Amino acid sequence: ADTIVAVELDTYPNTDIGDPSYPHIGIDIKSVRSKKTAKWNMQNGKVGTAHIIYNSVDKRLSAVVSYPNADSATVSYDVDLDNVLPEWVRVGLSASTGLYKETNTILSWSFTSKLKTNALHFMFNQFSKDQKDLILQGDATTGTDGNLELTRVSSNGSPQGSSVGRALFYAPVHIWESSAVVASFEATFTFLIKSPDSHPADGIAFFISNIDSSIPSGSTGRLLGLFPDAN
Amino acid sequence: ADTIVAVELDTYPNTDIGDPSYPHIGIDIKSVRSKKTAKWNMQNGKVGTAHIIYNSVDKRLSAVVSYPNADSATVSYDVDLDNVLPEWVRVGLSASTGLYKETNTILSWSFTSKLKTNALHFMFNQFSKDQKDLILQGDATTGTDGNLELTRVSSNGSPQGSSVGRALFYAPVHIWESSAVVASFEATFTFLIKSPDSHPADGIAFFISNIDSSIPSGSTGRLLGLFPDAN
Amino acid sequence: TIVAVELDTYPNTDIGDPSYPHIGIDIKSVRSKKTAKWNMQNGKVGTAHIIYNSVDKRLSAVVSYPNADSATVSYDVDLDNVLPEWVRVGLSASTGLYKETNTILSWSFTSKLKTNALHFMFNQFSKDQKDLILQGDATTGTDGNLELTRVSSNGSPQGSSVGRALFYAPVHIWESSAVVASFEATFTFLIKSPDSHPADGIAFFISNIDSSIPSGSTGRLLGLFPDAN
Amino acid sequence: ADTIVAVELDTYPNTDIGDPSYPHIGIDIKSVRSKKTAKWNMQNGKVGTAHIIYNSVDKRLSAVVSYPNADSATVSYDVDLDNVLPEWVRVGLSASTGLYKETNTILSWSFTSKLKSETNALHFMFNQFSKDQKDLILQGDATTGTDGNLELTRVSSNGSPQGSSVGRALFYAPVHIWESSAVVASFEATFTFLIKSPDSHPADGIAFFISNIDSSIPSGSTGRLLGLFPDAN
Ligand SMILES: OC[C@H]1O[C@H](O)[C@@H](O)[C@@H](O)[C@@H]1O
Ligand SMILES: [Ca+2]
Ligand SMILES: [Ca+2]
Ligand SMILES: [Ca+2]
Ligand SMILES: [Ca+2]
Ligand SMILES: [Mn+2]
Ligand SMILES: [Mn+2]
Ligand SMILES: [Mn+2]
Repeated sequence: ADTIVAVELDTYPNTDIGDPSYPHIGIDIKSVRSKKTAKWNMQNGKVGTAHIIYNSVDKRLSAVVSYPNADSATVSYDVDLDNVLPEWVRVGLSASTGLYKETNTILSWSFTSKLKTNALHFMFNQFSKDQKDLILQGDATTGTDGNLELTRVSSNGSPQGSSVGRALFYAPVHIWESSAVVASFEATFTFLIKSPDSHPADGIAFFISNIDSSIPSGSTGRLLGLFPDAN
Repeated sequence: ADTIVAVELDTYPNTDIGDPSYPHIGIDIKSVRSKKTAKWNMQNGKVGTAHIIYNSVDKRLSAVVSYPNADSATVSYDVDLDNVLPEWVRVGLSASTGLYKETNTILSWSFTSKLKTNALHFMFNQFSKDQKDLILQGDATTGTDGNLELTRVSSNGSPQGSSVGRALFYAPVHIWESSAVVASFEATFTFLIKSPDSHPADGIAFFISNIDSSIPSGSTGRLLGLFPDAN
Repeated sequence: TIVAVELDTYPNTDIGDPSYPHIGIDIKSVRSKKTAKWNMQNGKVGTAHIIYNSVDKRLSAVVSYPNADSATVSYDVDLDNVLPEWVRVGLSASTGLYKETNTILSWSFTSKLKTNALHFMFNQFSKDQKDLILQGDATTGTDGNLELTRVSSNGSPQGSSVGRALFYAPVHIWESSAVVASFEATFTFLIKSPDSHPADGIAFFISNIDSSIPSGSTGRLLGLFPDAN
Repeated sequence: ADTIVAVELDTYPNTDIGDPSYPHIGIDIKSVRSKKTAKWNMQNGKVGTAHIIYNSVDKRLSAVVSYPNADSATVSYDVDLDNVLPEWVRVGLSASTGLYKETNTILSWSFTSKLKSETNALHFMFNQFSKDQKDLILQGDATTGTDGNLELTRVSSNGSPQGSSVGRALFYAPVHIWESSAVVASFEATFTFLIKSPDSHPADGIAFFISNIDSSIPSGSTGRLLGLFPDAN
């Protein structure tokens, strides 16, 4: 029953539910089946950066994911978020593992949202063990090497399967308003995805939800902690 | 029992509880009896600005209150907030009326905090009828002309006695941390205090509190919605 | 070499303006690559907001007044192919046979590349504003405002004026190795006339770091263009 | 002569001109002889961060310098900049070497200044310095681009630092640092740096400075004078 808009960094192609047949970034409007995707050369054990932008003038959600010294992956999609989301939302990071797995480690996260001005800005370049400005859901924890581990990792530092977790910014965010002339947001995060396997799964997403969003039961694996099913 | 740090814009001298005998600005560290005050030439019905700053290097809380084309009032007090406040806090605006009254209208409020870097910034230049990133307490309301009315005003614009209200930012703020090299915050608000009669009361404060802080029982009047008694 | 967003108050149909006040995106020519109709409000304070990023490669602008519907215009353009890597940014305005005040009450700009950034904000302009280059008739400090074109002691705008203000620091507007490049500008303006016939308009622009007012660019050319091609 | 206000990270103790006998950070108001200093445990080859703050309410120039996992050094001095500097300035980083030497490598530099009277502001941030960085004025031996860093003083192709070098980098736009009619004025600066040396007592240091707009390196200002002062008065 939640409403979700997300940008997904999908490490595991589930072609049975529409993923293209490679690792990819996508834009998800109310479904795990991305409205748009682009090919992504995920680099195991390397630190990448994701950058998500939107404004109400162009009505265009874009994302760029990059690693140092590599060509970046970019995806864009036309959508007026006033038609999808409620006026007030929470914003968050989600990740999952399944039969296959990976660390879903978040090293930094920033966000800015403006409504013309009213503004909200936060930045985490370090997460503490007791991060009262985050709502941690599922298996997500903070504080180990000052990072946000969205899914379960053991002490020896090895990722566990079938895990799901999220972190939402505590304050509601006014993401759109009819009376506003311009609304915009941007989000940045740095992430470290490492697998012992060879086959990493399942991904990390930046998402925007109704304020009371919770992890749907069963949303491990291909469902990214975002959706109750694959419709 | 709440922990409070506040900067008060005190319109009504209660000489019997240690107010000086003129309107004043004050720094309150866990007591309504200001640790330092300065004379404040309040201007009934004009828009004022208050600016509050602190950093962990100087460990000095200062405040400056001004009106266009008038001399500003400044107060400062040396205090190590590390030994006063909890590590995580909420920030807020509070006001009250008693036997005597006034409007306690907030036209704008911004805050920035930094911990080295993690950061939180917000800015309100307009308040809406349903401002979900604020916790309104007591008599506080939003949406009347796009402003925050901290105390009761009638439909005819006139302020009411025996009122108390507060507005806190929804997200906790990490105000200090021992591992941190430098911590700083600042806050700015613009306010409009009108009274029909001579003699307005009781005042406006910017405050910092334990996360779960609430209006103390009985704290209309002299206690500014901050303190349970006049100790 | 000019990219600009014009707030065109005077229809010059002679050279391809539409028959109504318009906003437009100008890429190297006063003949806008895209326009939109604009219900300019004579003597009210307006706001212009301009945005571009290198992911979308879309230059967009919105102009509005309180309690009025806004005007918006966009144009796809890759600034990598139109501007040098380093530029200056500014505001320009003109009058000719008709006239208007071209008063700037505020101006802010942010640019970002990858992370390198520049931000500035003027809400008040001073008599001797050393981080601006004033060109032509532009002056600062009267009531704390920037007057891009001539105004008399009592406030009457003068015909045949041109003036501009550029931020003193060069701006790094694109770099081929950047992941994301972006800018935004916002200004608030007061364009007033003693009749209808107000002219000629205000523009936010991006040029070469040595750009000066081209010769004979009063009027229709908004202080931006050497000819009407 | 130029008017200079500076926060110095002084690696070399020139006790004959008033340095304490240890590496130190200090506040310099028109003289290389600091108004105030604190001991600084400089760490050869580690990346350090410096943070400089000032506001016109408290009128106290403070600085904190630090390294990961070490205690930071801090220094503060009460001084009203309105009395010392002209109203418009440029801001800069300077460094020098002498008989002894060190890399004076700047990896990042950010600055913000604000004035009220509803505010004017200027912010810049460099996390990368490019070969041809037109919003910087480079003076003396200073160069940009090598590994995207700003090298204030001369380093050989094999990365070894040279003695007797001086260089500076100033932001191109003038800064409105104070104004008569301002309710509050403030600035902060942050930079990260790498000082590596072969020698046992590295020299001479790095400084964040604020100067007249037309400031240039004074004659004879290598070594202990940090590219900032014509002499040791
Ligand atoms: O983990 C990879 C893959 O494994 C299984 O098939 C499920 O858990 C999917 O939901 C997931 O995509
Ligand atoms: Ca998948
Ligand atoms: Ca009182
Ligand atoms: Ca025209
Ligand atoms: Ca020395
Ligand atoms: Mn997918
Ligand atoms: Mn009092
Ligand atoms: Mn010294």
